Amino acid sequence: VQLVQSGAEVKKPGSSVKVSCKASGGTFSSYAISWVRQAPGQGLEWMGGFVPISLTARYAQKFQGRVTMTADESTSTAYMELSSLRSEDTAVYYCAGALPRFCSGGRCSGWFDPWGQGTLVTVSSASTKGPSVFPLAPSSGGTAALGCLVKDYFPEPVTVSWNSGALTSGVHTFPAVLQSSGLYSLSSVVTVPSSSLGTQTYICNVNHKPSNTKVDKRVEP
Amino acid sequence: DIQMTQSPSSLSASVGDRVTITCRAGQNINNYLNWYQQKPGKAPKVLIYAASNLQSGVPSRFSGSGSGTDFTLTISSLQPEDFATYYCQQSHSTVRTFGQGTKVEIKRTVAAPSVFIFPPSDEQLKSGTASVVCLLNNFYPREAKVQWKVDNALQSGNSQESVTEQDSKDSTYSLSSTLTLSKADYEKHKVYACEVTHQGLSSPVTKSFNRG
Repeated sequence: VQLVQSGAEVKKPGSSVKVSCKASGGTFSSYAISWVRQAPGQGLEWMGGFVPISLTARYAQKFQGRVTMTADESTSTAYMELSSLRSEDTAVYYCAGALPRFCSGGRCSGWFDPWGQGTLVTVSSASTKGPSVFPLAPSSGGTAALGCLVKDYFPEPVTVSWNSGALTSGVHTFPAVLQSSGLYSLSSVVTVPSSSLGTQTYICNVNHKPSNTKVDKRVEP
Repeated sequence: DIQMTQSPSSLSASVGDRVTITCRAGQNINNYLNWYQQKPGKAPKVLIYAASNLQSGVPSRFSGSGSGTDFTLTISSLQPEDFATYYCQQSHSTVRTFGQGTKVEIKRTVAAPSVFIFPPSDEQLKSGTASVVCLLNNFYPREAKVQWKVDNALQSGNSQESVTEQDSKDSTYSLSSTLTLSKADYEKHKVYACEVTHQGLSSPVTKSFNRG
């Protein structure tokens, strides 16, 4: 049983965002999904869940009057809407299944088992900018290093794969750092034997979904 | 809201050594305490639910203990793949509350970095700005100093650094130092060098290149 969440988005301060979470495995009630947020490198905050005897929503005090949770049972997806956005609300928002166990009097004391991959909501007034991808070309032992440089983008979520997922060993994609221009920049490197330069073509795959920008920039000597 | 005070905020130990994490609750939460592990980048996975019961699939070294308010997550011999952040959470009250979280690091033997330098690509140069990258691959411990020298002129305030999370299998770090100059500043000097200092190196190594 799996839960798949919507994509990363950018909302301007004062607007509202609606995240989706779909149960795509065994039989799963969307009314059993709860929501937990994780501000950047800052631990978890519970937002709300559904009380199973009345199927009415209960929200943490921090979000009451700003959060609305809903659940469509045939669609088997659950929604979380967060309004009046401020900068503190920049976070990764997780949906988690709260299947009932250790119940008493219509209330259950179970855990969160299946977690979604989490959607990253960035609030800001800055415009979405696409990345420019540049090659880091090679030139001890017999090992050599190559890489791609993903530069000058916003917001943060950027994914990098090598050889369209083929290359998995020895790859290091570094955390993106915020430049003085307010745009992000990161590097993705991987080490390879020197033998395979020319006799193997290395291509990195950068995806910056907020700007709808996929790029494959071939790295060679 | 039930205060959940977790300790310590961070810890580090050798592979094989025993670690414990603490979670004390405001008032009696009976047995309804759960432990989650979040490896860097992924969502938290349930690890131990209802204080003591281990969720199958998780190794035997992990273990839960407690009742009432004082709870302890013990892992018996910590492995490299246990680098993660661990959270306690109570399921007694309707308003679920979490612990502060505990980052777990692994201490290992020293390992010298492999160092690579990368000049700016011809296409980036065509757009006014030029960045030079130095790479420190698979080194432990984290502490390392990289210095940039343009024509032996030691730079400052024009570089930034990224460092990866601890590797889940070899427990090393990797570091990227990106030196950004204006294209004009780049074409006025010829020699570019990256000097890295570390505990695994008898004396500093510098990787360098000339522009041609």
